[PDB]
Amino acid sequence: TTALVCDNGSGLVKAGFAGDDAPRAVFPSIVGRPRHQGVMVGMGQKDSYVGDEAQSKRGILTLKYPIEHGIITNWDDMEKIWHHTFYNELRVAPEEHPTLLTEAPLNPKANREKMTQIMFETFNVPAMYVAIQAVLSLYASGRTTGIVLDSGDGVTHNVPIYEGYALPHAIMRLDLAGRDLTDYLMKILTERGYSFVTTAEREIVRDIKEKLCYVALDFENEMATAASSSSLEKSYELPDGQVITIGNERFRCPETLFQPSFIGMESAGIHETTYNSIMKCDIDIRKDLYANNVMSGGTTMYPGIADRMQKEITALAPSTMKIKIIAPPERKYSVWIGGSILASLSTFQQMWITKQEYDEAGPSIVHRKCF
Amino acid sequence: TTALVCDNGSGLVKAGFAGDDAPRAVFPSIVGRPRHQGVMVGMGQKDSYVGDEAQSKRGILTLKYPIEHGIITNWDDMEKIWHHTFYNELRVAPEEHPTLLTEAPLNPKANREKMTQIMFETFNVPAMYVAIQAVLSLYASGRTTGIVLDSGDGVTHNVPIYEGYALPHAIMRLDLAGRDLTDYLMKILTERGYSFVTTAEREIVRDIKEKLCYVALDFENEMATAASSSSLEKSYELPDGQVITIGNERFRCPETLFQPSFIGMESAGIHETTYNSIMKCDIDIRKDLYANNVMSGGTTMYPGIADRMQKEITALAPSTMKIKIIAPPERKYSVWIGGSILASLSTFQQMWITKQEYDEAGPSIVHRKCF
Amino acid sequence: TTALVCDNGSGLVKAGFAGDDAPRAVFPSIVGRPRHQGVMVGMGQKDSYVGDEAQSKRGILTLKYPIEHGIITNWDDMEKIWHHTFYNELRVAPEEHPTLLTEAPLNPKANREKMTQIMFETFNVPAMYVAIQAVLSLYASGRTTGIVLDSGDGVTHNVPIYEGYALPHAIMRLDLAGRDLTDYLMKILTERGYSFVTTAEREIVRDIKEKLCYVALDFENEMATAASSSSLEKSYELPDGQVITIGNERFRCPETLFQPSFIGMESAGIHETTYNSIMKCDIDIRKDLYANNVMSGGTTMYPGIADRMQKEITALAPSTMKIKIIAPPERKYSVWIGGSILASLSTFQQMWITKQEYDEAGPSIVHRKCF
Amino acid sequence: TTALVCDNGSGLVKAGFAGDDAPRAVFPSIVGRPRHQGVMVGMGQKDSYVGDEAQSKRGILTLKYPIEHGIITNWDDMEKIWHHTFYNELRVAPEEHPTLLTEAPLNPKANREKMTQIMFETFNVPAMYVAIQAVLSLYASGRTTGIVLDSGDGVTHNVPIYEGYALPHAIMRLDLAGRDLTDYLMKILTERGYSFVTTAEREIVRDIKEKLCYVALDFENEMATAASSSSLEKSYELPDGQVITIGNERFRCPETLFQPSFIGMESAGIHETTYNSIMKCDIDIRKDLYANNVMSGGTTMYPGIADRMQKEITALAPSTMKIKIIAPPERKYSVWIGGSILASLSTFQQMWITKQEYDEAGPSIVHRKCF
Amino acid sequence: TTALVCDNGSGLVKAGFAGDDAPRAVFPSIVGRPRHQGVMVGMGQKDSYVGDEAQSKRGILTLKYPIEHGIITNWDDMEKIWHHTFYNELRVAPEEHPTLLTEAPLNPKANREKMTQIMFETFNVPAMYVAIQAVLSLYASGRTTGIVLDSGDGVTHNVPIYEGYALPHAIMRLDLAGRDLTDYLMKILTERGYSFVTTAEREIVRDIKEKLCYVALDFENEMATAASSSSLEKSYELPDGQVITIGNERFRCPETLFQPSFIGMESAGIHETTYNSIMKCDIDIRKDLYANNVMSGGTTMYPGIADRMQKEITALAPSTMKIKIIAPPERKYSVWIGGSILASLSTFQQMWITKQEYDEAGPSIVHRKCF
Ligand SMILES: C/C1=C\CC[C@H](C)OC(=O)C[C@H](c2ccc(O)cc2)NC(=O)[C@@H](Cc2c[nH]c3ccccc23)N(C)C(=O)[C@H](CCCCN)NC(=O)[C@@H](C)C1
Ligand SMILES: Nc1ncnc2c1ncn2[C@@H]1O[C@H](COP(=O)(O)OP(=O)(O)O)[C@@H](O)[C@H]1O
Ligand SMILES: Nc1ncnc2c1ncn2[C@@H]1O[C@H](COP(=O)(O)OP(=O)(O)O)[C@@H](O)[C@H]1O
Ligand SMILES: Nc1ncnc2c1ncn2[C@@H]1O[C@H](COP(=O)(O)OP(=O)(O)O)[C@@H](O)[C@H]1O
Ligand SMILES: Nc1ncnc2c1ncn2[C@@H]1O[C@H](COP(=O)(O)OP(=O)(O)O)[C@@H](O)[C@H]1O
Ligand SMILES: Nc1ncnc2c1ncn2[C@@H]1O[C@H](COP(=O)(O)OP(=O)(O)O)[C@@H](O)[C@H]1O
Ligand SMILES: [Mg+2]
Ligand SMILES: [Mg+2]
Ligand SMILES: [Mg+2]
Ligand SMILES: [Mg+2]
Ligand SMILES: [Mg+2]
Repeated sequence: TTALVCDNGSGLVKAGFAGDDAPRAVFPSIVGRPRHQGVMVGMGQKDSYVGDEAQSKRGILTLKYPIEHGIITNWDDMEKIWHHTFYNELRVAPEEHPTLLTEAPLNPKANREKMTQIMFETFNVPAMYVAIQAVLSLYASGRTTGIVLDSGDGVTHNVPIYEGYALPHAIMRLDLAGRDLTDYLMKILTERGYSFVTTAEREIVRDIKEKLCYVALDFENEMATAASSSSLEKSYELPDGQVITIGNERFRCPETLFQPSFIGMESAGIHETTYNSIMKCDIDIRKDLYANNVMSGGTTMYPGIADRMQKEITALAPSTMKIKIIAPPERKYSVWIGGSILASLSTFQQMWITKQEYDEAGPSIVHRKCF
Repeated sequence: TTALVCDNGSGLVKAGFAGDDAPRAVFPSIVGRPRHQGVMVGMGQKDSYVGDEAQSKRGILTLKYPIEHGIITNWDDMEKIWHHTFYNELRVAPEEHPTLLTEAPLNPKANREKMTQIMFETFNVPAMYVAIQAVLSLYASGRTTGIVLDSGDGVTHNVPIYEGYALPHAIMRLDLAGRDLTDYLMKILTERGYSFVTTAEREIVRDIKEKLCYVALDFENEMATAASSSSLEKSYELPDGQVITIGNERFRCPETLFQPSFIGMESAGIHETTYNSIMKCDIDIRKDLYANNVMSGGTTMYPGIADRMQKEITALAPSTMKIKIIAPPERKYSVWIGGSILASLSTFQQMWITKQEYDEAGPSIVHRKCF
Repeated sequence: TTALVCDNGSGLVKAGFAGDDAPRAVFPSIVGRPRHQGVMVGMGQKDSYVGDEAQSKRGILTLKYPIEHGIITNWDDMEKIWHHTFYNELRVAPEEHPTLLTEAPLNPKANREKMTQIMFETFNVPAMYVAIQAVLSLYASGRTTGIVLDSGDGVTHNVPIYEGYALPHAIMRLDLAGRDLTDYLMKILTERGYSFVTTAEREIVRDIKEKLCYVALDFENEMATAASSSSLEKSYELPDGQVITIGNERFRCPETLFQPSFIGMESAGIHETTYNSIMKCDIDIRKDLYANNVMSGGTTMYPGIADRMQKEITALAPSTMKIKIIAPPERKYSVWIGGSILASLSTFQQMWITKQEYDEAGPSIVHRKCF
Repeated sequence: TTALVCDNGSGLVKAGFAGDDAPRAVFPSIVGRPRHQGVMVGMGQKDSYVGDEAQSKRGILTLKYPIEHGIITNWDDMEKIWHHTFYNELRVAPEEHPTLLTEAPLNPKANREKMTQIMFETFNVPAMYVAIQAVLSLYASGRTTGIVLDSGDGVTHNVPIYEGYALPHAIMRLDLAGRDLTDYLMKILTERGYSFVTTAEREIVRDIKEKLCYVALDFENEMATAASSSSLEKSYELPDGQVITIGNERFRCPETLFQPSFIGMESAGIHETTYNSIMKCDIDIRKDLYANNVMSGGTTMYPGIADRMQKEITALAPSTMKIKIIAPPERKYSVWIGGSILASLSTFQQMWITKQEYDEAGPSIVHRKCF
Repeated sequence: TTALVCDNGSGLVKAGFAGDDAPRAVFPSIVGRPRHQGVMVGMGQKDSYVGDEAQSKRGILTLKYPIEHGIITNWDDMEKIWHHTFYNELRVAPEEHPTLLTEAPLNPKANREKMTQIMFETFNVPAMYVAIQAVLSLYASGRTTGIVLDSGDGVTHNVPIYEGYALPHAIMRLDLAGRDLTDYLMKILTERGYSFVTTAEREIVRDIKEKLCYVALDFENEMATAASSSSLEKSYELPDGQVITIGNERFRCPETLFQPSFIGMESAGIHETTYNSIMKCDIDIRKDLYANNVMSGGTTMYPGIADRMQKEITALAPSTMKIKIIAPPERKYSVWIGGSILASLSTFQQMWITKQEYDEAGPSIVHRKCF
């Protein structure tokens, strides 16, 4: 009846209905299991906990993420998350509405084929479609031309779009994402003697990162300042009441996005990746892509990311070029919003894969580009 | 028919039926034998006396405790106690009801294996189960999360439980218990010239301890006060009418629980043991364990123990943490009560070791964790 | 057939049959011999006289007591007494009934071994047993707990018994007895010019003591009163019609029992001896022993002994203790009665030393404690 | 003059001079203090005992380890150990030779900064350097490529090295180490009724572990065998002459290294940790790392560890890959030996931090990577 | 000037000067008073007699011991003994030398406080110290490690010492001592008809014990032998020329030390007490304590005590343990000798309580442990 929109982002499930300006259900993409004992099956105990349950009880659970680098590998856990998304969070049977899913570009074909099989055989979804997140993000901004840099939990990717058309030969993908920034920070923090090694401890570091980190406009000068100025340090209170101090780690973590070599990657930084995607595009397109660099995704939340990227692109770009970073306060939900918008358009209504077409055509249909 | 509950606590047998809010049979875990002469077997004399008999006639008997540090070592005497518990105190044949027994954690495997053999071969018990006392105590409070400090006659132990799950790597056990506090007091009292050296005299000191001792909130200031203030002294009338005066011994005895070094132990005090058990638990669990420290067992009867423990944990705990000591007027019977509750639950009804399963499986079955 | 009971008390033989509530034969334990001439063996004259004969003819006989301080030393005279007890007084052959004898505690082993040899070799007694008098006295009262103070002619002794058991480490024995009280009075009376130096004269003093003496409740005040009040004096008529006056000697004689130093002893008085025996007993026993101090034996006949002992024990005892003196009108025969009772019990019937066991085991059997 | 090499390993100090093929001074990293009384300061008594003294007198001392999980926390005790290492064991003044120290990777920066301050301000060391143990261990083997698994007393760590270069993004660290294996065994042994709770008792368990434990090649089959076969049990004689029997505990203890969940950890087993470190390395490096897995450190002493690790890596590794475990009889001293070798090289002679450079540069110099 | 050493042992005063290898003054701790008459104060008569006077005139005196179970209760008599020790036996004014006193462990605090008050207020002693006898005895042997069993007249005690340190939690005290052995023998001897009931008679029994008793290596076999062999009997000549025969009483008396139940005690025998004190000590200490069991005190004079104790400890000890009894010919004076040694050491010279410190600090100073 109303298209259902579900962004199976790494680390976070965002879902709601088309026409809604926000997801209704927002919870971690986490499935947890008991760590220290078995399940008291003859008593009030469960085999697994999901999303908010997984977080509330995280101190006794081993937590797993079914999605790694944007690819679903743990299909059983992925179904558990969907099972709750549909029946406990949105509380809607799948048989009632068509569903729009999202995906990072350049994944295994199997990832689409398996999501499709599940949505038609485990959940009886009337029709479905799987969209690229960068495209939806641009729909959310309302522009037809620009380059979208979606930097999430598992994948960072750049998809230039011009006058509504994709420029696929220029799509670039990095493995570096929020999951790695968290892991890097866990390692950085051992320098101050704070050792976080368990899964729940990983979740704490993630929370620290989210509240304390920022992007230095000038890393070296910020670091030189940090070396002597105590004004850089901030305290953080841990769940058990202990208090720790975070210093230059507040900006050394996100710096990884500009310098991937910090974690051993040969990868381009986000400002080099963006630049190269633009350079792979036609000379008469480049002007507009520089003019409209569009940010989206949770890692773009670090304060100052917009200014640092403006500086870096400007430095790489021709001196007579106008460079602008577009970074609305709603970047975190850009994909979800784009989903809601697209799902409600009369043009999109013609692109759905119905169950009947799927059953007759088979899995190859998921690679259909109807438009 | 009705599960029978029997807490074979060191120094005291507490038994009754499931569904009863109190034990029906409460008597000392003591077997006595004549000290000065043989048994007039051709006349009205016995070889041994048990429980109340052992106490009423204690002046002519050598008394023994079959349980040391929570471990049954004198199996013949243990059977004599059970023989009376079933046939003279509760006056029920074992063949009529299933029986729930209790145990301290981390004992020899043999202790469970031997109790089981006796309950199926000497007493024909239809089915049985042996539970950990800390767990039962938490059932009695009705909470699912908290740390239970059971401090009895032979063992003091700490078992953290979270959301119904055990956290076994954090179980801590101390040897210090009520039996040692009594022995320490017997030694302290020689300072005033009161020498208690026989077994019956030990029982008198135990009675003195029970009526006069308290926990100083501040040991050093209480002691400094005691040094000059006569208001600290209390009289006690001995069974033969002689009267003695007890001074600072009233609080020096229980202080041992906070300072085990007084009796030569390297052991943590009860407030350090509790704290460390909490620190061995996951950071996202610790908050609730601090919030709910649950006391149980006879040594927690000393007036003021709740306030002294509150002070000590608070001092060790983070300053932003909420610490609360839970110490109901019924702590002495918490294990028994938990026994009654568990025994009546439909979940527990599935966990019993039946005689038939025992006979086929053998003794290894006692280590079964059905739940 | 019927056990024969014979109490070979110093100075007096009391014998009868088990089941009889009184001895049938009561006569002095005295053997006399002619003093002034030889025996007219060719005429109607005897070599010796026994018991009543010894008393009726005492003015011409030297009289001897075969028992000194409870120990038989003159075995030939002891046999003469037994010879008459069996054949002239009870008129029963020893071969017809088993015999129960009595003894003071802590005597030479030989005393039991010799009585046994005589009873199996001179008198053909089927079986025998030698009992402690304090024990029999307690049987006579019917109590199982109490301390018995048997004060007879040759020995005074204290045997605490608790719940039917002996407490042998607390048995105390004094040499002071009725024989000494008589000798002391003979010496006191020389003060009034009445000199009694022969054996028959000793018997007269014994008779005077028996009729005139009493225990002062308060010796010093009684003596101070006696110093000026003629109401204290009593007359006594001697066998030859002469009349003498006895004054404060009436209470100075029995006072010796409270003050043994009057006759040169280091010994405890009877109230100190009783007290110390109780103090040597376990603290949880002492309460009952104070509650039941049981008197027996001929020296307890002095009027007022019960009240004086009540005063003295009360003074030594704790102020919150209940002290009671048990002193029935039948104290003089308590041992004999206890003998009759024990002899008739089915438990006692198993404890007898038979002649056959004696002949095979030898004399060591007399120290058997069958019970 | 000659570089001094000192491996401040947790639980054991190994020191000697560069060029020496073995440490000269090997003693426990233990500082002990009197447990039952104060120090008789006016007599022949000490405040503390160190190393061998701490062990010889351990029955009266509380013993402490200044190093926990590879981190020095008790700096005063650490200086006492160094004080003896230099003046009593090696008997060399620090002013005479430069010193090479060792460290686990990923520690607090402060650990290096504090060791440096002590070595320049308390001990006047001419120059110093602090090396990573895994690196030294590889120098000891003589290889330039391989992965080193150093498993000691407080830390287990994996540092892949390729063609002389570190691959730091793949360094993995576990908390599980010999100290935990000992604690686990102390808990396992309560099953047989052997309770070790004091510090000296901990040292006994450590000795038991060292002589009796081995790694099962197949844990489940070894355990199933142990269940019925008495050939598994071994006796051990305790210091006081008592004898105890150890059964399957001989292999259940070291099994923890393959299954850390036995002690509540979420940690990878040693064979998973090694495997993952290799997988984090470049695909063209992995082949050599599989070929050369190098073991070092005291926990690798358990007999059979080499074969069990060979089995586990082989199972995880590709089937066409050659996997080899390198485990020389000298693994226990690999770090010390590597120290001696490096210290004598002409390349290393250029890397020393001199006192003068330290005084001018300050503590940040300890993080210098001169090479 | 020279420390004075005075061992106020129960029943015997041993005193001399530090540096002397023997006491100069050795006499009974006895105060006697006239028994049969008053004091002829207008003639050559005294109110009391002390020590040797008390013994020479014992037949007319009641003798008292001011010390019972190691505790001074008759303070007036204690001063009379000290009065003679200082002025008639050593003939030294107390004002001239500092004095070292001895004490049994675990006495009333008052015993030290009162001895101190007397030594500073009745006798003007410059300085004093009160030492534990077990400690001094070990000084006399010259060992620093061993367990000392001091068995004297009123108290038997066991104080383990390791490497010069006390292990106070393992101090054990028995009431059984030489005074009880004497009383038991007085009771045993009534079996042969020898009744000793006065105080002087007690002294005779003490002399008999000292010359005739021995410890059976094997009590039951010695007793079985004694039952038929006349070679066991020995004669003894009494002060009045009468001769008595002592048989198995020669070994039944000292047997009490191994079997305290003979006199009604629940107490451990001396070999059980020693064993338990060792078992209460740390496992790494026990080996040396078994190796060095040190005997001291007058009751260890019975011939054969060393061999019987060797047998008993060996039987209780582990079979691989080396057990040795140390029992020099000088055991009787070990405490005195240790006193002389300690008193002369430069370390001890710092531990004295001076009169000035006492006057300012008050009685609590007597519990000072300066060392
Ligand atoms: C915030 C946080 C910890 C800090 C607690 C407190 C507020 O601060 C300190 O006290 C710092 C203080 C400090 C000590 C010394 C110094 O030279 C400089 C610093 N660190 C230590 O003791 C460290 C030591 C440690 C253990 N393995 C490590 C691995 C790498 C680095 C350090 C460690 N230790 C006990 C923890 O990290 C523990 C447990 C880790 C192992 C679990 N298997 N971890 C936590 O609780 C988590 C939530 C992290
Ligand atoms: N303010 C913030 N700063 C840094 N990281 C953030 C912030 N907010 C969210 N994140 C990170 O973004 C990721 C989730 O955001 P999102 O892009 O929605 O993930 P996904 O699209 O994979 O669901 C997490 O890694 C989270 O820590
Ligand atoms: N009010 C009290 N104060 C101190 N100790 C007490 C008190 N009441 C009981 N106890 C002690 O508690 C012990 C018995 O209590 P309990 O915990 O039930 O023992 P158990 O569980 O071993 O049977 C005894 O050591 C007893 O002296
Ligand atoms: N009423 C009395 N007052 C004082 N003494 C008495 C009295 N009656 C008996 N006796 C004394 O008691 C002794 C005999 O009593 P008894 O106890 O039966 O002696 P035994 O038990 O030795 O045969 C004699 O010494 C006698 O004088
Ligand atoms: N044969 C062995 N088996 C098991 N553990 C051992 C063995 N030898 C030594 N160990 C353990 O190794 C640790 C000390 O070795 P080492 O690696 O040198 O420690 P560190 O490097 O921390 O000084 C201790 O925990 C010790 O018990
Ligand atoms: N050879 C011996 N055999 C048995 N007992 C002895 C011997 N010598 C002395 N005694 C006993 O030892 C006690 C006195 O010795 P001692 O230990 O010096 O006493 P104290 O230390 O109390 O002064 C007395 O009880 C005495 O009888
Ligand atoms: Mg996303
Ligand atoms: Mg209990
Ligand atoms: Mg009588
Ligand atoms: Mg190491
Ligand atoms: Mg002595």
